[PDB]
Amino acid sequence: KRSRKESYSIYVYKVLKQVHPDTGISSKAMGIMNSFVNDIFERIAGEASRLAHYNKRSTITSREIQTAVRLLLPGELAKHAVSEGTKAVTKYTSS
Amino acid sequence: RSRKESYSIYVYKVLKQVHPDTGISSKAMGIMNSFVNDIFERIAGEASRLAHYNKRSTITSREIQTAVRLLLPGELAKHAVSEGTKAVTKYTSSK
Amino acid sequence: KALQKELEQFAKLLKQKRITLGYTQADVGLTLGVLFGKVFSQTTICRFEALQLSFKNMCKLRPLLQKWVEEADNN
Amino acid sequence: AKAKSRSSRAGLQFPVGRVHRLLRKGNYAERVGAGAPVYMAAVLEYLTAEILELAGNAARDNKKTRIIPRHLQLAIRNDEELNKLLGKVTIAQGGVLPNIQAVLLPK
Amino acid sequence: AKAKSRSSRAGLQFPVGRVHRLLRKGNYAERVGAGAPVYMAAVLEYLTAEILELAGNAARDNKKTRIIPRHLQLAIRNDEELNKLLGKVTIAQGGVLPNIQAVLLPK
Amino acid sequence: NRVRGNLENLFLQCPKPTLQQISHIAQQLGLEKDVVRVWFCNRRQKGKR
Amino acid sequence: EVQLQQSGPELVEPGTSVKMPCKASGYTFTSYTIQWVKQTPRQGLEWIGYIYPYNAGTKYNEKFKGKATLTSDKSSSTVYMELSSLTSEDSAVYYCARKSSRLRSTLDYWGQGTSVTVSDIKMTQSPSSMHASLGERVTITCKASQDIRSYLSWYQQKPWKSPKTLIYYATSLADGVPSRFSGSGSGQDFSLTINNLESDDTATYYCLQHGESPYTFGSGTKLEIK
Amino acid sequence: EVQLQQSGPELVEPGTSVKMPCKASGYTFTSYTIQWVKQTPRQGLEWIGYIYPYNAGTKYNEKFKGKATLTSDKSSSTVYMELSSLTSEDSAVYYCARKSSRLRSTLDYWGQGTSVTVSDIKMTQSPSSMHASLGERVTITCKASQDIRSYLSWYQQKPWKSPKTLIYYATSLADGVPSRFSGSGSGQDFSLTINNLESDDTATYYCLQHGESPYTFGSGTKLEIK
Amino acid sequence: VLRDNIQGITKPAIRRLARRGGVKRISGLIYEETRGVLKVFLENVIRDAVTYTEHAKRKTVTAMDVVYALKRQGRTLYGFGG
Amino acid sequence: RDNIQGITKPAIRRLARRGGVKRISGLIYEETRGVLKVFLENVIRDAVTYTEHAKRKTVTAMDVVYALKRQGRTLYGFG
Amino acid sequence: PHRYRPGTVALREIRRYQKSTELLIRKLPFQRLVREIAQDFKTDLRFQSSAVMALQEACEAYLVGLFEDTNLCAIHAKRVTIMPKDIQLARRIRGER
Amino acid sequence: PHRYRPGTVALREIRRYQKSTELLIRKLPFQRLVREIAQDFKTDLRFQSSAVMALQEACEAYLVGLFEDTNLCAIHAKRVTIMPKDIQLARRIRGE
DNA sequence: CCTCCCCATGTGGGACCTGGAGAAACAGAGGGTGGAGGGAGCATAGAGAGTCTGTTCTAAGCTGCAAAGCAAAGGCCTGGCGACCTAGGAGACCATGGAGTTCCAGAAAGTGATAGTTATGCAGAGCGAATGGAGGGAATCAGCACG
DNA sequence: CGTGCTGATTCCCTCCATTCGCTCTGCATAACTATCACTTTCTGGAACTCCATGGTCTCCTAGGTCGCCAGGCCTTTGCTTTGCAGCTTAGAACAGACTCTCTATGCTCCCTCCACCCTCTGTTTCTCCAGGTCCCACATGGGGAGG
Repeated sequence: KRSRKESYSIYVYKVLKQVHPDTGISSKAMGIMNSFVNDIFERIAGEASRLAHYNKRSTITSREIQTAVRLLLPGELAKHAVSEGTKAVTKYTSS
Repeated sequence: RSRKESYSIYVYKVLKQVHPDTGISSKAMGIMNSFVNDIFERIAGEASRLAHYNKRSTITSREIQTAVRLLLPGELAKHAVSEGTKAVTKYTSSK
Repeated sequence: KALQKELEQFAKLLKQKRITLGYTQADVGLTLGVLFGKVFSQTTICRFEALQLSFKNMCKLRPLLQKWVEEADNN
Repeated sequence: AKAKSRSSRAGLQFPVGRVHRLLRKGNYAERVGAGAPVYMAAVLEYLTAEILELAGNAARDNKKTRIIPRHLQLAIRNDEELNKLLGKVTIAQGGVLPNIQAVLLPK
Repeated sequence: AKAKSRSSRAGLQFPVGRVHRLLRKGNYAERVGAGAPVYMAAVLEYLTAEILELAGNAARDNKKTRIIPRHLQLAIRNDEELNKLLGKVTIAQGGVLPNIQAVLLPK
Repeated sequence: NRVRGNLENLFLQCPKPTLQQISHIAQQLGLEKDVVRVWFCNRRQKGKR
Repeated sequence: EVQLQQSGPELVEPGTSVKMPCKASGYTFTSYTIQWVKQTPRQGLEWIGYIYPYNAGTKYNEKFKGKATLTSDKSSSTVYMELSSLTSEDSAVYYCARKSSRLRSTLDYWGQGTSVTVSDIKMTQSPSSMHASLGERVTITCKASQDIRSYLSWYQQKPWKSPKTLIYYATSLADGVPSRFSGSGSGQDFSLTINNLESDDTATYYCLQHGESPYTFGSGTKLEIK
Repeated sequence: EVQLQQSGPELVEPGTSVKMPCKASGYTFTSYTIQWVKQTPRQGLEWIGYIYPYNAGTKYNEKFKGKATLTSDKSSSTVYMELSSLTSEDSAVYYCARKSSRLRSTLDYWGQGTSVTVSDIKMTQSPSSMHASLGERVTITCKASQDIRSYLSWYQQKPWKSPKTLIYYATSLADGVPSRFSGSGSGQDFSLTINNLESDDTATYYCLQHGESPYTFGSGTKLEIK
Repeated sequence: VLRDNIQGITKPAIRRLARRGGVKRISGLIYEETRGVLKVFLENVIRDAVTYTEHAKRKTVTAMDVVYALKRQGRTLYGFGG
Repeated sequence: RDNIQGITKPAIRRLARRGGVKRISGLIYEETRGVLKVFLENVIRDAVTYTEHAKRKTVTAMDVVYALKRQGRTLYGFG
Repeated sequence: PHRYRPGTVALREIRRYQKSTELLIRKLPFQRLVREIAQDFKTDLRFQSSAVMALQEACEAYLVGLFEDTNLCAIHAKRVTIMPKDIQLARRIRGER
Repeated sequence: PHRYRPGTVALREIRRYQKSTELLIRKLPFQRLVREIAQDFKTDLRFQSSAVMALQEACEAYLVGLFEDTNLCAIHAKRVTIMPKDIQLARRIRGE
């Protein structure tokens, strides 16, 4: 009757089977991946929250997430992450 | 113009309470305002994380006491905990 | 050293009496202007009780509240 | 009424709905616009894809077909950017990069 | 009933109401438990009083009536706990501690 | 050998005797039901290869 | 902003070794790999190797191991290439190219090309050469041998000039490239589309994969205007 | 946990110099000042000075300036005290006490003290010596000559023992002290109250101010029960 | 009641930790210094973890409290939750 | 635009004298200029990012303070 | 018999322990040390196995990284033997002191 | 004439510049450096005076702290002269 | 030439990893509603960039030389290499008790809305802090003299 | 070859005069306080299940000790080379002032988008057992050596 824990171990495996079809993963490496996704989520979300608070805004938009990615991630990493976020938002607001 | 608030009168009241001959400059008042805002942000962020870890949706004086025990070093934390407990006891005992 | 303690203490008794009778800060300033003909704004009423302004200025206007406090005791 | 979850509408595998819920419940802002979880899920999915592909390559040049945390540490520490992002981060069971200073070698 | 404030109820100088408003609108939690701003204001007032007392003592030993940021830097850096609290903090126009290493002196 | 013949009688007649036949046959041969189940599982595995 | 300085043409007698520098300026030198390719009239562009200055990590082509060695000098921000035992088929234009450590990124910026004169995924490009008018649409096909997950790049090269990056990640535009050029395709089938041409589109176009360990360039399509 | 180890007694010839160790354990040594108090039966307790091991910061009393020298050694966590030119009035017990750099903090933990034998603001305590029953109320006054911002502490000392800290900041109880003791007052008027008596409370009670640069102890009250 | 357990961090263990750190030669006074440094780091992390445990009204120190303590001291640890 | 030579030799000498340095080698100054350039680029890039997020064309002291902060180099006295 | 020169075994130990991933301190003495240290903060505490495990990976990673910084300090002083002054200098520059 | 031996005026300069709090770089070259560095990120952008002042205070504090660590490295290498290798070692241990 | 013991090997069976067949339960997504956060114009004070002039003030360049760093050499001393013993760690198997989780009740309490009232931010005079200039007196340091 | 008493440079301390930053003074205003309704949220209480001590056995491998010796640290000493101290010239910064003009902030309209809520659905998470496969020890065969 104990409650259920939730993680990213299902989606991380899907991304792994996209980028490497014949490659498994251990449970410890999945724990590292879950901790990584959680850490980057808290970093970007806190950064974007600070960006919205500095500008006296009450909402987090994709512009705040883009600026937080630009501030947090180093150069080419931030460039490709901005590319991916822009492409996903463009694809989402078309259906 | 636009009425920006600070801690200058509060820090000046504290200064005239602990040193009733000693003035302060504008630059030192800016340092004191930055110090109060920085420590406020640190304690409030630690208390927010403490409330989020234990599945709590409120920040009470227990979260603030634990945060003060976390950020501040030893005797500093002990005297700050004594001051906070004394103030909360005086506030509860007097409406 | 010696001056501040007297003023800081006196601010406590007058506010305690002020709260009991149910007046306001504006009302006290209204009475002071009626009595001595030297009106005082509500801002100066609070600045006295929280000690905002000069210890010299505490000395100057202190007896007026001293007169008001004793007179408010009678009426 | 139907199908089409927000991840599939954005062409993603990371959950847009769960990221929106975590942004709402994470006490970051009063409101959350509905482009922020899409951007956020895309950035997380890109970072996961980059680290997982580099770790898969590190496992492939190890005659192995399973990623252990050693492969993740080898992927992260061999990159300038990645190391910079995760520079203050300890990976459990990852070890260190194999390097010896040149003055320690005998000659 | 004359509207007395919460700082005078707690016997403080720092504002309980403004700290409550900043805690409410600062996106920290869903609720604020109304004894938390009293504790916060007391801790901020204690830290301000300690720093200001040490800075006033430094200004008195420097034979100055007014406190400049040099006195705040000399107060902070000469205390181990205060320097531990503000290790990654730069004070503007504060200078550094007078410290010459012992080898550099003559003889 | 006699028990071996009694067990090997059911190669092509009952590929999966299951628990109902296993418990019935085990009492006849004076052996545990787990032994009979393991033997039939090994026989199925050998037939698979 | 980003420059990849190189040396002049080196006339070299067979038997000795030759050095080529790739003095780099305008960016953080340690964060980007420097890759070396060579170009001949006989077989076109082919990738020789690369050197990562963050850990000085080399990776060479299988046919260039031993023939070419790569070193880096972090203080002078330079990358040095040694070619030893120059045979007769070594007169070539040698290019160094910046490329980020990210897998999506490609050889975005190139060096001028040192002319040295001596005294696997197969790339299939269907059009070897084509002619076009001043306003029509051109399509160039780059069907590959194995599967590459969108890790294809399109380059434009003027005669006696360094190649210019047009398309990275098989669809994305490079920096400064106008929207006339459009990459498309994925998996094994890729294509480059020129929408309306100018007088500056008379050039040779190449497609390069970097999904596998040996990077292979295209056969090259010559585009001549009017 | 926290202890301050001190050496044995010294029988010193006059005109020489004597070293005093204050080996410390149980706490972070650099974060707390070490104070030195001299105790004679004729002048009572006298504060000499303190050393801060964080910056090796010294501060001495004016009557002990030059006569006393404080040093610190962070490797062995030891505090050394030097007395030179021993006058015949040096036969006294020397205690070293821990005190944090916080202004509210006091001399909380004391050493055992070394007995050396040669071969401002004034605290007024109104009862010199008083008699109390097993369940009476004890009130001790510590009227100050000047103003202090509640920076007064109350100490209890048994015969031939180190003083024990009862009250710090004039109202707050020390660690381990029961709630029978209660400090009160501020400014220039202070008081210590013993609620109900035990046989343990036969001791001498002192009050120390540390609101100004020379720290001054009180005269002390002798309290004996039945 | 345990006492004197910093000596259980033996000299070969410190030598192995130096070999993983790339150290060729090790002086004899390195081991006591390493024991002191490891002790100080352990009391800092354990003190923060025990504070996180006592806030949760628990008598059991969990791995998540250790992870929050490490994150608090700027030494974020992956692979043990969070 | 050059202007890294405006951080002159006696300015670096004064900054080293404040740091307690008694003797300075001749190759210190170019290394210090490169270090200062790297640090200034890292702070100014984040400050310009904070400025561009606010739709502003002016870098304020608040943007510099936020940029500094994000690098763990909190500066007091500018708001 | 046959003997190896000093520094030859010490280099193969560097090459061996830098390619391995597991813990270098024994589990039970570290667990006893953790319980001894934690008993000074709260009595009758009870850790999980994963808490002690996480503490061990954190402490070993910190000690290994400090040993690389110590080795750099030793090589800067034209030495190959690390000394306590190198540990003190590395902790001083890192901000740990 | 009169001439101080080397290291005397250096120690006097150490005492003088550790006693004071004023900035050690001239304001105009630092302003020009800040503007040219910001030119690579923005083509035409303005600067508050306080922004350049905060940048100068932060840069001078960073350089003074790095010179402190550099002097510690030089003393650990049994020298009194700081070299670029000391700066590189200090920035390597700091993580820069 | 006969006989007994040992090694290679086939194979039956127990244990480990995986995948399917469910399994179900939290929650994501659509659609209607409304209200408020923030775009988009529209004006405008103000401040930052630009230029100009003037006056010092510091930096750049060069010279002399001392003292710091560096490299070669020898002593020694200590840390690594190797071997023998042995004891404590590691792994597993239990027993348990006390700890952390869960559900129910509801009393406390935190939020929202409205009124008001007050104390706080902002603009502006009076003034005492201190900063620089002139002067004096002492701390410190570094080159010829007498012994 | 060892201090030693003039001489020079710098640093500290005193006495005027702003003067410019501070303290103080007055007014509007918005925000903080009171009071009432109402919806959470924690605080005991009881059940429970589960997991972390805590001890036992073995064995066997890593730790402690001892010998020994080679090379690495330490010290010395001479040599060079390289910053530091000081002086002179000029060019660059700092300060004060005025333009402008372009920017940032404020006010309004209003509108679109995002929060709230219900419903239904596809998605996510947690085990559980049948099946396949791997290792492992046991029974059997055949070869080599002894009598």
